[PDB]
Amino acid sequence: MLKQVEIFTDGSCLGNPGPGGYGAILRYRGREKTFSAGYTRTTNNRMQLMAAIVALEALKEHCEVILSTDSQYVRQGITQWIHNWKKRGWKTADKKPVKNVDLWQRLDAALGQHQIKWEWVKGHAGHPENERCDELARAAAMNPTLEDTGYQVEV
Repeated sequence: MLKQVEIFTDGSCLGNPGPGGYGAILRYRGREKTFSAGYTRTTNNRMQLMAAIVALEALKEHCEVILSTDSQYVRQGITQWIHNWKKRGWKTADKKPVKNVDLWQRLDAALGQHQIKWEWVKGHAGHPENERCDELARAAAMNPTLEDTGYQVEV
């Protein structure tokens, strides 16, 4: 029984936009939960936020989490942008809504409930679970069944 909740995530997309999917591994309580779903029209960035959202949202109490991902988009969001965006009412310098604001807000709310330690791995030097996430993400992208409702070529 691990003392820290462990989460691994990855997202894939075949176009911009294109069919895509995500893979997330969660080690909580005594289980290993695997989440994966494919969406008909989406982006790689949206899938990599979705992966994180789905796993965090599975936790029903406040926890100590270690989240591992090679996603540069999540990393940049987390370490360079989120703080600025909150201060600015989730707007860009030109006063428009941030792209993927729907997912960033959704993720932020899930993050707000836990104590998080981020582990930014390099693509070629992940753990076995990061590789399995990639495989899941790719597999779901080829068999899309959901609609990515917050997607817009727009804002």
